[PDB]
Amino acid sequence: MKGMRSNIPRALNAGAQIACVDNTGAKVVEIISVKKYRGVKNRMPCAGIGDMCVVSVKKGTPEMRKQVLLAVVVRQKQEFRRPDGLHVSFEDNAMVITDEEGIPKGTDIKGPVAREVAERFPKIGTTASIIV
Amino acid sequence: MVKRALLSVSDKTGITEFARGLEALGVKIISTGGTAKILRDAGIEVTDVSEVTGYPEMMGGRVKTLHPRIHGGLLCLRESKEQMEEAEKEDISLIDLVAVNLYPFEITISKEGVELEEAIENIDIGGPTLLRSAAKNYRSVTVISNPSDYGHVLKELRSSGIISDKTRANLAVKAFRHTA
Amino acid sequence: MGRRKKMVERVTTLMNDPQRIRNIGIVAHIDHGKTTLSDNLLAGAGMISKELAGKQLFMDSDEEEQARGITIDSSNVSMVHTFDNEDYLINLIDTPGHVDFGGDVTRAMRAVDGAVVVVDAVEGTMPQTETVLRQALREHVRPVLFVNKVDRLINELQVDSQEMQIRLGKVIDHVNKLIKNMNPEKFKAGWKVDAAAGTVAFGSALYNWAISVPMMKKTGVSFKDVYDYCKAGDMKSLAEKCPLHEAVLDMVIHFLPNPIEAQKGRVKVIWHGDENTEIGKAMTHANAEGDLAFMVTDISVDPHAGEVATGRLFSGSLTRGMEVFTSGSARKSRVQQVGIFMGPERLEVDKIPAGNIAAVTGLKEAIVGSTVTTLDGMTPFESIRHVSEPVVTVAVEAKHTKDLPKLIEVLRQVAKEDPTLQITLDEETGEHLMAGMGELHLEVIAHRIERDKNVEITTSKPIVVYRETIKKKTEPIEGKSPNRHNRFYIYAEPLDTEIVSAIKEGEVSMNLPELERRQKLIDLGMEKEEAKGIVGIFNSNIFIDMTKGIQYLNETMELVLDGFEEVMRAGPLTREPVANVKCVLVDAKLHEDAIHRGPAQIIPAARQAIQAGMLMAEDSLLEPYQKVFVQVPQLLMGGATKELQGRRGIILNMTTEGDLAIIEARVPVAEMFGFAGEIRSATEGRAMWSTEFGGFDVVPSSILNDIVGQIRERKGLKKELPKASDFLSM
Amino acid sequence: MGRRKKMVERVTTLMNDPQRIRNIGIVAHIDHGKTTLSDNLLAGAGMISKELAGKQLFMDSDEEEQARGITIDSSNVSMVHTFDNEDYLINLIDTPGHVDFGGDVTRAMRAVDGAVVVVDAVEGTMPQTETVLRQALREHVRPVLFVNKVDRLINELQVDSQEMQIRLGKVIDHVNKLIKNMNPEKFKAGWKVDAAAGTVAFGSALYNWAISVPMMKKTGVSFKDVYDYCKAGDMKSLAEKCPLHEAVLDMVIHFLPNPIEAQKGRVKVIWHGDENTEIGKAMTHANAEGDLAFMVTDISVDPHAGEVATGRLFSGSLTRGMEVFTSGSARKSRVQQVGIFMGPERLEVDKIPAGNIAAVTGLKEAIVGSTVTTLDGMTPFESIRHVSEPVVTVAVEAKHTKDLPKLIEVLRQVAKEDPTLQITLDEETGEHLMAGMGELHLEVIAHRIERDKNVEITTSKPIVVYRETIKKKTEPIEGKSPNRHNRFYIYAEPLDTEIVSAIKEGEVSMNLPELERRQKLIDLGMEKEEAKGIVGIFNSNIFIDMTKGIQYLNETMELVLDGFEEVMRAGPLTREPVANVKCVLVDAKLHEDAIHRGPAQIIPAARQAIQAGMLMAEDSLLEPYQKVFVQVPQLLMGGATKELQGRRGIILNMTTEGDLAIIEARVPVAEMFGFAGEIRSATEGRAMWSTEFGGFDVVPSSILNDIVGQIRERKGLKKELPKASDFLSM
Amino acid sequence: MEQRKCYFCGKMLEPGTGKLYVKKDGSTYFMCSSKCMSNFALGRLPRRTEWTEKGKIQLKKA
RNA sequence: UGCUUUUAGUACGAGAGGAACCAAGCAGCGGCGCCACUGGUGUACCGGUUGUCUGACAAGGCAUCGCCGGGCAGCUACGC
Repeated sequence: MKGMRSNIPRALNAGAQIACVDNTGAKVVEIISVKKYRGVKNRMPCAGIGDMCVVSVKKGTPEMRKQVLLAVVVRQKQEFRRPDGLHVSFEDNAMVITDEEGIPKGTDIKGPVAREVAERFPKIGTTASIIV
Repeated sequence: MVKRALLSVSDKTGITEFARGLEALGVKIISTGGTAKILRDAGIEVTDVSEVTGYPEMMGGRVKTLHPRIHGGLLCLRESKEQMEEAEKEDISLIDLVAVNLYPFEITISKEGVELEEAIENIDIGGPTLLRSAAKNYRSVTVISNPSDYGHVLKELRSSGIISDKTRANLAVKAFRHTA
Repeated sequence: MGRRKKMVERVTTLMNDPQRIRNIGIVAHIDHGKTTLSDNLLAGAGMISKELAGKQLFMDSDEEEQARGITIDSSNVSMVHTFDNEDYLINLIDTPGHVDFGGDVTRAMRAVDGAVVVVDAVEGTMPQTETVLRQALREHVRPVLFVNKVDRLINELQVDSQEMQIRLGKVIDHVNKLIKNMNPEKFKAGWKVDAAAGTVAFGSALYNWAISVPMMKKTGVSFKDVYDYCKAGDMKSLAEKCPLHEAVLDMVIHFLPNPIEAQKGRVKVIWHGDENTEIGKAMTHANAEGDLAFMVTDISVDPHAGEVATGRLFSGSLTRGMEVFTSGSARKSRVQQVGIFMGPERLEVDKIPAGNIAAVTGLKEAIVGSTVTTLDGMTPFESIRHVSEPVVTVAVEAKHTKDLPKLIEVLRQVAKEDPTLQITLDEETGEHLMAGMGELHLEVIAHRIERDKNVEITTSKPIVVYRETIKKKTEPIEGKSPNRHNRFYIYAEPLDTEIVSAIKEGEVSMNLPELERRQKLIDLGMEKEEAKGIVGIFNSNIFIDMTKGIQYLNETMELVLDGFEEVMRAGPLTREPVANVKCVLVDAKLHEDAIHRGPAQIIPAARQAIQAGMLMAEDSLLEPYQKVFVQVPQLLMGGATKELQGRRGIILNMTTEGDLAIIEARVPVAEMFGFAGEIRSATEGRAMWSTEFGGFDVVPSSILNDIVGQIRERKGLKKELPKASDFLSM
Repeated sequence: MGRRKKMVERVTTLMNDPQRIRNIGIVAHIDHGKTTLSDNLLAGAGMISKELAGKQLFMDSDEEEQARGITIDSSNVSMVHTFDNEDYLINLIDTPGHVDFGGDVTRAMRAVDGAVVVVDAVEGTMPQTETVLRQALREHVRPVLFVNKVDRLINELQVDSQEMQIRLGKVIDHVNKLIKNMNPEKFKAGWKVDAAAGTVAFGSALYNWAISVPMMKKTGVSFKDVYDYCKAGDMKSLAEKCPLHEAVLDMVIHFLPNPIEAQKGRVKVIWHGDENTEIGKAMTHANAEGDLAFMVTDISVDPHAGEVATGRLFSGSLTRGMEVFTSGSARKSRVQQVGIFMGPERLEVDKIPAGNIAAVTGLKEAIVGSTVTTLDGMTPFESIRHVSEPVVTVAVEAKHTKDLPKLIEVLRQVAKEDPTLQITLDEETGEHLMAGMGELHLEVIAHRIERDKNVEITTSKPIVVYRETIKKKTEPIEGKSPNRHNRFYIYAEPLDTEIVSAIKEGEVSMNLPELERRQKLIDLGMEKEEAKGIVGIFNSNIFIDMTKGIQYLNETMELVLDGFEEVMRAGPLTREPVANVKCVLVDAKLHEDAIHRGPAQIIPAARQAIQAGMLMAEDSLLEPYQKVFVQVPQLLMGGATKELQGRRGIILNMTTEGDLAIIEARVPVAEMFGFAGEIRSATEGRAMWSTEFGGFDVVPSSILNDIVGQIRERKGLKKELPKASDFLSM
Repeated sequence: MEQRKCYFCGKMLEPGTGKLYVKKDGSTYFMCSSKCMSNFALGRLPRRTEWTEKGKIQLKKA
């Protein structure tokens, strides 16, 4: 994918139940695997901001639930550094449902998104109300 | 299996637990009025009928509801296409469990004359319908009229997963009987 | 780059150009094509492509204003005029020139820094004219006279050049007298006017010719000559070289004070807050600062556009995406349309630092007269509420049974026109309870009915309705069941005034964190336990569940609640709505099974008890008051006041400023009838009253018996009522 | 008087100026430069303020073509080029000629005066080109040659000037050689092009440069000079010096016909109704005052202005407002707004006379195949119809278990995506039986799935949807209710093919006035009695109540017609919908009360009876056919014809147009499987085939039992033939 | 070079150091140090904390 | 060792579809080192506070460093 300007620690590993913060009907999704991630022996799949993960909808509408979907993490509590040396951290972790190409299934994103994801996937930025 | 539940119970006796159970088994609770209140005051999230029909609210506690064209979804098979599709339409929901009891009618006698006007006034019009509709579903929708059968239901679900035909039958019949 | 196509460009940056910015208003009389010359200032004077400019009187944001010779409401636009080779932004924010327009006129003046004068020839300083000069004086909005269409004096009446403008020299003198007598200090502070010095113009708006000593000289066509040319008949060709717009604009730039100067002026008097915070400073001493210091002048809208609530950027900056509060709550909405009223509309944009206008949208819950700002607005300008309803209406009838159908549309529709007219339109006999609380309200609609549709109906006398309430803490009354199986021991008592005000405001909401609400209640005063047991509230009455132990109760709550609600709709004393009454369920005793717990048994018990409770609790009655802002001529006070006081009106402020004694007294609507009627004799025919719902207070105990008596019969109720025991029939 | 507004008036003048109209078009092979040329033409003559176009692909006024780089379907735009000091309205027919189109091609070509063949300067004349050119010419649409993409040769393939023109010459040759093989009579009427005759241009749409022999001379710019600029980065200069729009519009007007002339030969070729008929002469020789001719070819459903049908005003002036008709669907709708097309948008104008595509709103009788008329029953250019229903279904499954959700939604969109299928979206088994109109259509859609959404899925063996059919006239069969209190003596018999057709046509309805309907049927064939006694029409089935004087039948009706429709939806044999079946009720013994006439008793009897009858009347199946059209080379006919013959290919025409053996036949849909492959395979890849629903036909009795058994099995039924015996139980 | 102020202590963020903390409602706060971040997360207020500039302002208000 | 951009919607192909050399960035894993930044620890240290003892205050002992909050150096990775 296109490189991000910031250095992102892959903070969320497989099994994490993240709140889903768009209007698709998924409330909580559990990370199953990370796309484009090859691991090593004994290492759980890891994801930071800007990564696309395969998720399972654990809470939300009954139509969304139990579906294997693609999501992009837009907020992470683990601090990441911008190129100019400033460290950024969010109050929670948050993801949004998308396709393979990166288009969000939802139409509006409640909460701030990271500028890194906003630039890597421009449609997430337009869908989000504010980009931090 | 139960995915959504319409809990418009006049008599609220023990609805809190049934609700808790369903929620814990994912079952979204689409309820309105008294029930809805108690449930949201007892730590159970409940969606309102407003987010189903296109009918707001008025004199919550008896009628205010119904479901035309649309009741034919739950009807006698909330999965039978021709049947199914009707109840879920535009933002509507495919509730597969409805529990609607009806407060027993009573006229009594007041100090100044039989209170006919109000007494008769409170003849639940919505409730009974929801019942008959759901009830007809000898399959799909599992009607829970009588309040003294939340246990049986819960247990079955928690275990088995699907309220057996036998049970569905008993329940439905009982509902029809209640309206009778 | 088609005219406004260029403007757009310049404008977007012009925002942060206070030096050249010119947010001003126009105040005078009506029937002088004042709003039409202002149509032509920019729309007329093609500030956009001519086809898309003033062709169809579109200039004003509030399009409907059109032209009647004066502003209709408070519509807005902008015009980038050039003066001495410089494009000044004359944001035209023509101020409503009337008198009835009130608490809103305040902010409709705050939107500008100078209201301007326009008086057609020998029309003179009409009563209204002086009234708007008085209103102007408040918001420190310097004026410049614009004697419109002198044609009358000229062509029609033919008063020789010199005379012609000497009459106006005196009129100018009267405008000086206004700015002297009224507020003497005001004068020297720029508010002074003069044709000679240039701070006064003249000219026919309908013929678009116009001049003023500055103009006069510059153009080379002195007023004398202009008279000769008008008289002759070439006022159109005159207009050509003396563009109606030009004059006005010229003066706004030069003479008419540039905003910056009296950027402060207004605030202090107009603003009721701390005029010394970042916001205060900016709004006063022409600066930006003040964390988005927008002011909802008038909640507006536009089809597929935004909630274009007007508010000239008197301080701050604009941008798209600002979580802005309100002067009512903390809504916090995306502010996409931070644009500037331009061309014949409101050019939506974003980058707008303080200077020009600042109509923000993205909202849908504020109030016309708020002050929506990102900054935590401590005391914004018109920090106010709105919770009110008319309580003394009438019974609109039908002189002819043939107009009934029409009447039907007329009245059902009127809601659209005015939602403050809660048209309690009964259906059987059809005694249409057309809203109202006072004589004003009554006639207010009177004409409307017989003018916007025209019907042969009539009215009856004031429906003296109020709000039932009590005043004494009672002792637990038991409300048994029909089938003598259940029971409920409820007590009733006065609803504390602080609490009352609280829920009158509305903040105490059912959809609200328990813990939170609870604290608030304790804060007010209600002890912890009681404050936590609160189940529901109707109107301005609260039901408290301060019981412990009764099994299967909250499954009955529904019923009991409703019972309460019912009583709250119909008093136990006068069968009138109940308000400001706290009810508290102490104990209860419900039957084991559900069979003997149906509405038919519960509801009665509750009703019964609550009612009786009220009765025993020295049930009285409240009565609406209506604050009478009465701008009697300064001198006049003895008679003015005497009137009010005599009509049991608890005197308030006398408001003596210059030559204006605004004696408010929150006159009890009871005796708030025929105010103007009395006035015309009391103050020798000289007083301008105006009223506003003063609030629900206690009806004088002395006259209770009388009041009740009347109400009872007026509705058609037995003289005596079920005294305690009887209604509590065991 | 803006430049645009002056052009707007010009527009109207030209509208009522038929001699100065040029309804042209663009015809080329995929990725040759259609969209490119189009949009850059629009901008080339600068009809709109340049910026407006480009980014927002104008010619591509829809949404599909808007991401391709080559034109796809219809719509239109406008140009007004100045030629020898004279402007001309140039309508620009969008081109729906992409190989993925059948009737649409025709439709547009029957609205295009002439076109522009655009041949890639490298790839040369291509299959697509051939197809489009020959088609258009067949429908008499003179073209000109604009060899685009010269830039590539000049630079990329570093060819030299001399070679450049050698290659282009060879192209010119190829072009005409084909034209020749297409229509020697038209090649004798000199439509063939040549740049020396100005009918061929040379340029690059992507760079907006273009030259042609005439202009070449006029300006002095020669092929060698061109080559020099191109090699020396002077394509900017090129463009400016010799614009693209320039050369193109010259061909488009100087050598391309106008409405009038075009209309003449067009009507002569396409239309078949006697030209002496008024409508005829009217649209032949330019006349809009006659019978309305407005073949809707597009339905620009303006989201904020309703359905805006775009058709060429072959005849019929468009004075504001007109109640009219159409071809085929000649009902009674009106004509409100009639906007013309300026730029790519809709400029609302009043009266449009001849040869001027207009968009009309408020048109219920207005779609493809419908030529909106004001003369009822309008004659046909090329006969059309309107019926088309799924006949070939596949069971779209979801192999990838992690795709079901996605699949569900993807096909939930497929509905409007392509309104020709009827997926039976289910959850029981997960197999979405997508019912398409054609094996190829199916294949195409299915492919599109795992391509534009990419759901890892497939589709299983396509199956044909048959109809159940009776054979003879039956003998009254008693249908008894369970309780025996009702008896329904009823019989059935084949439905008259004439009546079948007209019912499928829709005219005959059950919502039709007795008189009206009856008449139609009466002449069509339905014996008066029956026509008067009909009470229902379902697809191709009717229940003729031919009884008289039966008590309680009037009411009873409903339940019986219920049973009727049930049985008709699935016949007792192959459980397929019944078709071509007319029932005659002969006796109705009924119980007096309704207790013994409740639906649960009526419905059974009727059902039972009808089914039993059907089976006794040698129930067969109807197999749909699918009219084949094979645009293949002349030579190629041996294997082709033998193939269809082996596949029951009823040849109804063979159009051996010179070097092209366009065989037109009819082959049974079921037997169309594989044909796709074999046709081209055998004919060395030279077989452009296309089909279309050839009408249900009484399945060849040959192996009826076989086909039946197959169906039985597939749909999991019993192996004992559903013997009428049982249905007509005791 | 963006000049940033610590939300808690009111000190300028030195370039190449410090943190930005974002809440769910989009509210952003600059923190000069882990100390300031911890005190903000404890619910302590700067105006009540004496070593910060807001605490100093509150005290000098008297 | 992959992804993305470019080559290039180009060669090829009737279309659909769709490459390669060179170039750039990023990423996964591995290796080596480092501690300006950020995180952890930090039984140096500072403060708050519970129970108790030294008579009270102050100053101290003990209760896992009593517990709780903060934390420099050092080490470290989750950082570079």
